[PDB]
Amino acid sequence: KQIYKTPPIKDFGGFNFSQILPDPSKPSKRSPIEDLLFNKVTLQKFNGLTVLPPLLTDEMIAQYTSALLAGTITSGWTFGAGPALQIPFPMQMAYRFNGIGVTQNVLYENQKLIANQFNSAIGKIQDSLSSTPSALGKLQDVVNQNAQALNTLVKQLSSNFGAISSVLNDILSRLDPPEAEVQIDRLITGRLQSLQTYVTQQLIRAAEIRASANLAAIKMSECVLGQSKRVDFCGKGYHLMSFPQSAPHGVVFLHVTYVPAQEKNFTTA
Amino acid sequence: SECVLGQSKRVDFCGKGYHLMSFPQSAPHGVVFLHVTYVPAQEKNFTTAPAICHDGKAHFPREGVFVSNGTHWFVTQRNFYEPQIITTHNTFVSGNCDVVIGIVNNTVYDPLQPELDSFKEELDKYFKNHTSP
Amino acid sequence: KIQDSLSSTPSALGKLQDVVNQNAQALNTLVKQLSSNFGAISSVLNDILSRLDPPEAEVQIDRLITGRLQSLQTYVTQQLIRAAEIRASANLAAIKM
Amino acid sequence: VVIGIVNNTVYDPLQPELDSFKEELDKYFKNHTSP
Amino acid sequence: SQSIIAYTMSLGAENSVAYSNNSIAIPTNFTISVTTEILPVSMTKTSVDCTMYICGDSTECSNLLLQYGSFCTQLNRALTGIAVEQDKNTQEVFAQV
Ligand SMILES: *[C@@H]1O[C@H](CO)[C@@H](O[C@@H]2O[C@H](CO)[C@@H](O[C@H]3O[C@H](CO)[C@@H](O)[C@H](O)[C@@H]3O)[C@H](O)[C@H]2NC(C)=O)[C@H](O)[C@H]1NC(C)=O
Ligand SMILES: *[C@@H]1O[C@H](CO)[C@@H](O[C@@H]2O[C@H](CO)[C@@H](O[C@H]3O[C@H](CO)[C@@H](O)[C@H](O)[C@@H]3O)[C@H](O)[C@H]2NC(C)=O)[C@H](O)[C@H]1NC(C)=O
Ligand SMILES: *[C@@H]1O[C@H](CO)[C@@H](O[C@@H]2O[C@H](CO)[C@@H](O[C@H]3O[C@H](CO)[C@@H](O)[C@H](O)[C@@H]3O)[C@H](O)[C@H]2NC(C)=O)[C@H](O)[C@H]1NC(C)=O
Ligand SMILES: *[C@@H]1O[C@H](CO)[C@@H](O[C@@H]2O[C@H](CO)[C@@H](O[C@H]3O[C@H](CO)[C@@H](O)[C@H](O)[C@@H]3O)[C@H](O)[C@H]2NC(C)=O)[C@H](O)[C@H]1NC(C)=O
Ligand SMILES: *[C@@H]1O[C@H](CO[C@@H]2O[C@@H](C)[C@@H](O)[C@@H](O)[C@@H]2O)[C@@H](O[C@@H]2O[C@H](CO)[C@@H](O)[C@H](O)[C@H]2NC(C)=O)[C@H](O)[C@H]1NC(C)=O
Ligand SMILES: *[C@@H]1O[C@H](CO[C@@H]2O[C@@H](C)[C@@H](O)[C@@H](O)[C@@H]2O)[C@@H](O[C@@H]2O[C@H](CO)[C@@H](O)[C@H](O)[C@H]2NC(C)=O)[C@H](O)[C@H]1NC(C)=O
Ligand SMILES: *[C@@H]1O[C@H](CO)[C@@H](O)[C@H](O)[C@H]1NC(C)=O
Ligand SMILES: *[C@@H]1O[C@H](CO)[C@@H](O)[C@H](O)[C@H]1NC(C)=O
Ligand SMILES: *[C@@H]1O[C@H](CO)[C@@H](O)[C@H](O)[C@H]1NC(C)=O
Ligand SMILES: *[C@@H]1O[C@H](CO)[C@@H](O)[C@H](O)[C@H]1NC(C)=O
Repeated sequence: KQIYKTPPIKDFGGFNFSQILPDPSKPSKRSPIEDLLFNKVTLQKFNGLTVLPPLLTDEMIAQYTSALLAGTITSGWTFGAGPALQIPFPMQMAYRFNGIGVTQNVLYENQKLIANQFNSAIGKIQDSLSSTPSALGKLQDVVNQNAQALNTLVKQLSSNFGAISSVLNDILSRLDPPEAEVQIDRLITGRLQSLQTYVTQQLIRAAEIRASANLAAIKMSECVLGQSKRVDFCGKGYHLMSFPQSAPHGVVFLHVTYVPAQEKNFTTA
Repeated sequence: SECVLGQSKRVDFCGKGYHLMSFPQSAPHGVVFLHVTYVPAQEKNFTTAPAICHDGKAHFPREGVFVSNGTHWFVTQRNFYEPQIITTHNTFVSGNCDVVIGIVNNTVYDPLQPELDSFKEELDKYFKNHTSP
Repeated sequence: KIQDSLSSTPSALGKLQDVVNQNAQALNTLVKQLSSNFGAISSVLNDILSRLDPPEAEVQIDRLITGRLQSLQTYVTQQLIRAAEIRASANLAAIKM
Repeated sequence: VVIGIVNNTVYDPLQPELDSFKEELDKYFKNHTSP
Repeated sequence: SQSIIAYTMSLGAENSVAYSNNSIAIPTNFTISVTTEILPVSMTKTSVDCTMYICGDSTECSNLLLQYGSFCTQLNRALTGIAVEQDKNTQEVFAQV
């Protein structure tokens, strides 16, 4: 309910966030990865089929996501639970390591290496998103389903449904007021059945879109605003933190996870 | 199940903030919960340091964070102000002081140190007394 | 004890038995629906084709076409709803795993 | 009662702190016997 | 003095924060607050007699209805399933002890 604003200084102890924090040069406060997201996604009226505009505009959604990101990177998890309290980033990350059960001296002994690995990982996902297009199928599919349903609904007006002509003006112009009634009933029944089918499918689709938005809400609350102990919930492996990013008709998370790498055999008691 | 029969660590699940407990209540065709939550209220700015180097070694807090008002250094809980004297039980030693970026100079006290100093003074007094007879 | 208990009563696995039985019952009713007249003079298309001249034969077929199309739509809608609950249980199972 | 316990010594951080004090006390006693 | 106005909605009260690399804020006092939450658990049971509704107390309309197969049986089964599900919901939510 408060829009925290990022500090002008970018001294985070070596960590680099330029690729997730919005860039003022663009007319909209849209980050670079966000721009890749909207570029990948490729987002009737005459028959009464109208489309309405959303209440929350894309700029306001960007304002929300930027406020969330700034609050996280400045204050840890406190801003979701109470009054926001500032804390150094090099201490917040040590708090996360204490959370995952690794003692805090590791950060103070490996800060530069961890920062370099973090930045390299961000660069890797930058490249992966700029390269592959099969990632955004989970959104392109919903767009395609909606377009296909509307297209078939339009196309349905061309069928006879048992009448002598598919055009309401032709039949009304060729037949008098008496026998036209027989042909006009079949058209009404057929088109009414088509509308019923379309509405029912829309009801089911909307229910699933809502179930996904509720899962997304729980993930946001439990991953971004704090640290989650659940296994394989906020990304595979040992969780540290997360970053939300907007996208057309959706949201994209960048889970940051800790994974052990190099083991050795020992003798125990 | 997750709120009434126990305590849930999930953020913003059993009420907004730091959860403590809950109460169910009946209603027509439904249920109503009375979430009871803890929220911090009044904050103050302080000066901090990631580690403390006293005998050429880096000390780190076992529990709490290093805090100072400008003249003396203490450890405090995360969510409530409660200063305490820097002692051995509060800190654990690991590594050297060079790798810690932003380490801050200060002394570190040992609670065993004055207990041993009291016995040393008693022993010195006893030694001095032993020369009297 | 668990092995003995599972080997004793059959009321435990009703959760999976119902998943089988609902599908079997629905498809069985779908088959049964082919025997109704739906307002026609016969339930067998071959007979309506063999009898009558080409024009009227098709008219009776339409009554049959409308009825059977309605039956198919009903079956498909019920399947869509059932699939959603099976997937909701599958998501719960994945989270528990 | 524990299965597979393995023999080894267990060390004390207080033990050398008292051992150094005991050695200092012994040296002080030796010094005190000198005059 | 009252009129309909139009304005760009405010996202919220703007609040800048003072980040620094060596300062922390630690709370010294707290409040205990209690907040309510409301969830529906069930809805009213309802059963509709198919033949009564469609052909109230008329033998001719009953006979004409008999041509349409098992639609009435399907509707009765569906509504009975909903009715049982409601009691299942109340049992699950409340009977935990
Ligand atoms: C944080 O990461 C940023 C993303 O990599 C990085 O910005 C990048 O900086 C380099 C070097 O300044 C730019 O590379 C270009 O730099 C100059 C610009 O005139 C050219 O002469 C070079 O030949 C090269 O083309 C990247 O373009 C730039 N990338 C982006 C997205 O801005 C920051 O420098 C990093 N900051 C810190 C403090 O680590
Ligand atoms: C920062 O916190 C320090 C510890 O809380 C505090 O030092 C303490 O200051 C008080 C005085 O306010 C001292 O109390 C003693 O003061 C006089 C000194 O002669 C005595 O006569 C009194 O009876 C009383 O014992 C504490 O002894 C002292 N403690 C320590 C460890 O130094 C600082 O004053 C605080 N500074 C700021 C700027 O807040
Ligand atoms: C906190 O106490 C530390 C312990 O003394 C102190 O470290 C000391 O720092 C000085 C200043 O550099 C060193 O003095 C040496 O400096 C250079 C080495 O780069 C030499 O050329 C000089 O001749 C001189 O020998 C001390 O050696 C060093 N002491 C130890 C034990 O390492 C910190 O500086 C203190 N904290 C602050 C903020 O000053
Ligand atoms: C680690 O140290 C243990 C402590 O000494 C030691 O236990 C000792 O084991 C020997 C071997 O059995 C015992 O010796 C006695 O064994 C039987 C008793 O069952 C008698 O018939 C023998 O004549 C002999 O007296 C010691 O008594 C026993 N020590 C104690 C204090 O009970 C372990 O064996 C050591 N670990 C390993 C791997 O050897
Ligand atoms: C850890 O050791 C296993 C094998 O156990 C070893 O057994 C002895 C030889 C001795 O060295 C013990 O201390 C060891 O614990 C390794 O598993 C083997 O790996 C090799 C390939 O590296 C493979 O050919 C073998 O088939 C593996 N063993 C089996 C039983 O399949 C394992 O690689 C060691 N871990 C590391 C990190 O080196
Ligand atoms: C905690 O500090 C912030 C800002 O830091 C302060 O900066 C100097 C003025 C100096 O006093 C430092 O020791 C402080 O830490 C305070 O936020 C400011 O609040 C005042 C009014 O309360 C407001 O006019 C300023 O604009 C605020 N600063 C910014 C950057 O917006 C904050 O109030 C301090 N907390 C407490 C409890 O006093
Ligand atoms: C904090 O940043 C200032 C510059 O803004 C720098 O001079 C100082 O060394 C930094 N301190 C730490 C502990 O990083
Ligand atoms: C010194 O030792 C004697 C015993 O030898 C004892 O009686 C006396 O109280 C001691 N004096 C002091 C000051 O401890
Ligand atoms: C481990 O197994 C070996 C045999 O494979 C046995 O000799 C030994 O006692 C066992 N040790 C433990 C601690 O179980
Ligand atoms: C022994 O005691 C005397 C006290 O007269 C002191 O001057 C001297 O330094 C002591 N020697 C040692 C080695 O402690």
